[PDB]
Amino acid sequence: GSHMWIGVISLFPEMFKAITEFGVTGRAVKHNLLKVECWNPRDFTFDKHKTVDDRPYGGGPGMLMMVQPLRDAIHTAKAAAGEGAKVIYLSPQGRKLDQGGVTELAQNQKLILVCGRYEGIDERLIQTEIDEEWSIGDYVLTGGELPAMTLIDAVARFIPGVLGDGLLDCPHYTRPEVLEGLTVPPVLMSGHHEEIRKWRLKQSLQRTWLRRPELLEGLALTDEQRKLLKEAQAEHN
Amino acid sequence: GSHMWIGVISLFPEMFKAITEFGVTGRAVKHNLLKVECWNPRDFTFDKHKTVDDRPYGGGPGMLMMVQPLRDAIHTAKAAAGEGAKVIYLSPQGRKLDQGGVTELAQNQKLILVCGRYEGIDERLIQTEIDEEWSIGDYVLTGGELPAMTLIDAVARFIPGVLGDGLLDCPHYTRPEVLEGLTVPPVLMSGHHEEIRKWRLKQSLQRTWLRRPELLEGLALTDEQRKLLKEAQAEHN
Ligand SMILES: NC(=O)c1ccc(N[C@@H]2C[C@H](CO)[C@@H](O)C2)nc1
Ligand SMILES: NC(=O)c1ccc(N[C@@H]2C[C@H](CO)[C@@H](O)C2)nc1
Repeated sequence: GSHMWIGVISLFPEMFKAITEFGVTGRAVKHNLLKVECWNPRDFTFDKHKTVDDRPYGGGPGMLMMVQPLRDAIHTAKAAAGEGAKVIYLSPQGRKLDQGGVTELAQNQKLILVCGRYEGIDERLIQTEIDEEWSIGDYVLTGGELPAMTLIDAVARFIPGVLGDGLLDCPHYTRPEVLEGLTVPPVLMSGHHEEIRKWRLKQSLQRTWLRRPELLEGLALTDEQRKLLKEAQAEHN
Repeated sequence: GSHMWIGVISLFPEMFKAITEFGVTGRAVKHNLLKVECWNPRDFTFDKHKTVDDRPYGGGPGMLMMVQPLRDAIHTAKAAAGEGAKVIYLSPQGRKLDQGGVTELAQNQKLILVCGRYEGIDERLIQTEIDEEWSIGDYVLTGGELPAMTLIDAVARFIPGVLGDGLLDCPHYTRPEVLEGLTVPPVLMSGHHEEIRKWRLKQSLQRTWLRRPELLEGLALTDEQRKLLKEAQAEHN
């Protein structure tokens, strides 16, 4: 229906089995709600040893991805995607991914994800081949595959059929009623669906306030939310 | 030497092949610098259908991880790790991972990573079994496996043997000298190792300032850095 096609450029395409063969995303793939298609720059080399790295100009500790195989893989992905495909490069220098950012990306019917390895890719390929640079967080990884899979999983949840407000989640409880002396909050046992809703929202507001206060600043709280938060803050003091 | 052992609790242990069988982390594992050991709550069930989910008290859209199999898997991981193992739960409600946070976690010789599925896990298990809750970013995923692998990859880079300052990376260039009309910056061709160092640092400062200005506020710049940044800002204006 609103299905999604995701092209991936990667030296290690088999890593993507982690999302394509397991769990909710695995189901999404099997049911054709999500299509993940991989191209490997190694398949685009022509030398005997299938070389996919190259030396950086200016010297330096490491290597970069070799331009020609990577550029050719990217072109092959663009042609198979047709028009409308947004090309994304995953790196710490990119725009920081958050949930709003995920929902923005979810609007695309087609994405191509370029996963760098070694010390990265040539700056000119970013200029000429990449539409947007994104980061999943301010940390450095050995390759862009985990960030690419992270982004795929997050956008997948917005595809209709895949699944069944600015605050941290409330605590959840399941059997048994008592666990190491710790009891389930009575309200959750009450059946009072409206007290339960309010308790959960209050918990979310309190947790957000204690753990991630800056998140509250980006929000225009409803009257009910303002009240429950104030309550929570009174009880805390 | 300073090798690292990481226990993982997960309903989909095969996802971890993505890091254990490929690239730098795959090499780390083969060379015994990194050991990743998985326990699956499904192996700890006793009912005919190996049930690993359970209904949340208070009602709600989804399911939680069933307490008994998950708790038993966790206990089995703790006993195999011995003393000193820090137990981490991956979730959006956790402390936000960044590079400083990665280096802190890298100090642990033993970690146990608990990967939630469905709508999460019982709050009491977090209280009684989890030492620290961490998030890899402010977005929601179908499971904690990708965040756990993300954390493993990031800390792996700090294990000696695995590989070969608050700013975004500089641009890098490799062959060819001209690509779609775009030339490599002459300084990188000069061989002048000191001009190259300065150009790279200046680029990093400029990129950080333009893309992620808030990152500069957490830094005490050196005199050289202050100068190069000011230069960059003058040229920009
Ligand atoms: N936070 C992220 O999204 C992220 C992306 C990539 C990454 N590392 C890869 C390897 C390659 C060389 O660093 C470069 O292209 C990017 N680390 C972190
Ligand atoms: N940003 C993160 O580290 C992160 C962690 C987990 C996650 N989802 C899993 C599934 C499960 C139910 O939501 C819960 O335990 C956590 N999403 C994001």
